[PDB]
Amino acid sequence: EEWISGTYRKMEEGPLPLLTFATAPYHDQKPGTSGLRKKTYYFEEKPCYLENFIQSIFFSIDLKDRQGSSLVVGGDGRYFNKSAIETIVQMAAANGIGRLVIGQNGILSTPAVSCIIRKIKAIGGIILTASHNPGGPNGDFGIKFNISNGGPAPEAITDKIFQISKTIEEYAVCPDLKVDLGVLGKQQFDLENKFKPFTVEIVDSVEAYATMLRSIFDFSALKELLSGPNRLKIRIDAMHGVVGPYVKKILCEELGAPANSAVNCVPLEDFGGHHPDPNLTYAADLVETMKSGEHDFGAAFDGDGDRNMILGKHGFFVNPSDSVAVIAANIFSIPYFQQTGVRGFARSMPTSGALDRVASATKIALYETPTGWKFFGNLMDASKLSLCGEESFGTGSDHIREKDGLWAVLAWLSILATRKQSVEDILKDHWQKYGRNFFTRYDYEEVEAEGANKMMKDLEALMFDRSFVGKQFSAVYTVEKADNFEYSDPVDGSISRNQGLRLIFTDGSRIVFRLSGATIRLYIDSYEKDVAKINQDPQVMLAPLISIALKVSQLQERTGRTAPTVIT
Ligand SMILES: [Mg+2]
Repeated sequence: EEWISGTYRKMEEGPLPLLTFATAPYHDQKPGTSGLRKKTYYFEEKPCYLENFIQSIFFSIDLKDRQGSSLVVGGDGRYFNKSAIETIVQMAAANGIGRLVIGQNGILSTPAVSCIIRKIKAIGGIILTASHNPGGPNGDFGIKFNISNGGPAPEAITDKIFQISKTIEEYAVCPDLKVDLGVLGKQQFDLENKFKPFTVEIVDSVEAYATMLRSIFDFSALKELLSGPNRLKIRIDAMHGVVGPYVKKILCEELGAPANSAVNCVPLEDFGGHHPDPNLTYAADLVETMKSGEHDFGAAFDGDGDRNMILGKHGFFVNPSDSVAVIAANIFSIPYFQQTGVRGFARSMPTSGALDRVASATKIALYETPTGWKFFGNLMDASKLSLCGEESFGTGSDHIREKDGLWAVLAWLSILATRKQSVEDILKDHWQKYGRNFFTRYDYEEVEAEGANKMMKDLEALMFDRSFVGKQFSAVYTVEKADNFEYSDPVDGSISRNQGLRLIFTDGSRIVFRLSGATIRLYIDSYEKDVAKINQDPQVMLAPLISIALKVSQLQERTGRTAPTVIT
């Protein structure tokens, strides 16, 4: 009681052997921009799948950077996360790793992982999350690998991991290692044929991240905002995800918002049986409570805590493409940007051009990148990007090399405290100053692939016809440009094409198609400036361009979908 018995037993067992076991390679462990996600039974039931991938990650690191180095390990709290973390501890011990900094019970949000990596000078980190995907025995499981800068491994590293995993023959593991992920503090293990002991530091999940955020924002003004008598009634929905504890400690305990403010803030291994995705579909409960009109501010997070959804009173949903534009138009309400200044704005291409309005009003440069973190991090490490956001509920700054949902919530709270206006009023002022960029996005999830790819090809060849550019459509829009978006990275000279079908109208409106069973994504972004037509239902003002997109793409006849699975 407590560490005593474990220490005496550790001494009685003596040094723990390190053994090499044979394995057969899999041919589908190809990690993308968001790590490697399969079904949970892939990692739980398939023999040596997890061991093969983890050993491939270790083999992807040079031996000179592996020996005494520190590696952050943490997840969002999914089913099977704990046992896989234990396997990571054993294999990491056998692969000669200096120390593993793990959050208590394996709980560390992706922004927290980036923060700790950049703080303790770690070689990297392994994040056990599938982000917004569902979790559980019949759900999805994912493994991300971040490097020493705090961000996800670039394509060369994730590659090398994949090519190694296709040919892996054996792995090293310390099977008799038993670590208690539940108790904070340091735990060392004597390894056989090794003189130096292996170290596992179980750290508080929230402490470091909360300290960083305490340096980013003015926690005093947030105290006066969330904890006072005249307090801003907030309703934060963590969707049973990783951010719950952070909401409890940061927003509720430290900043003083009472416990009523948080909901679904206890991480569950199945996320309560729902998709931890913050949008108008999977987070409809939050919008339905926001319909009551008692709360002035609402927000939702995803599985690993890099997404955020922002709602105002009576469910005044603000789209991410707009939200980043409001954060940029009021960027000096945050002390961090006061200290650093604004080096640049950036958005994913399918994001609405609302950010370009504040980027052109001020003269801070704006970079339009494809979907994915590689380009945002590329511009961040060159001191060219200060605030970024993507339509996929992505908002973040250069404080870390991952996007951060709770950071965006604290930024919005800072803007509300500074301006002393409601969310809706602030966005009305924004829409009148810059002109509203009506934005919508339709998600047709898991349609069969061949028909979707054939639609994108036939449609693509329809754009490529010179008789298309110029031709008009009635409600009246005129086609100006039509291409498949490509991007030349200004940092490393990288190229990336087939990033989405872009249709630019002389009106400034854009219709974008993208393909992710396969999921079809429809992005629609029109601009409007005259004051008599900026306060309407966006579905109605956008219905023309939606009809043009569905009719030109012939999507329903080729997919049988009647309505999109998700609306934004
Ligand atoms: Mg996520």
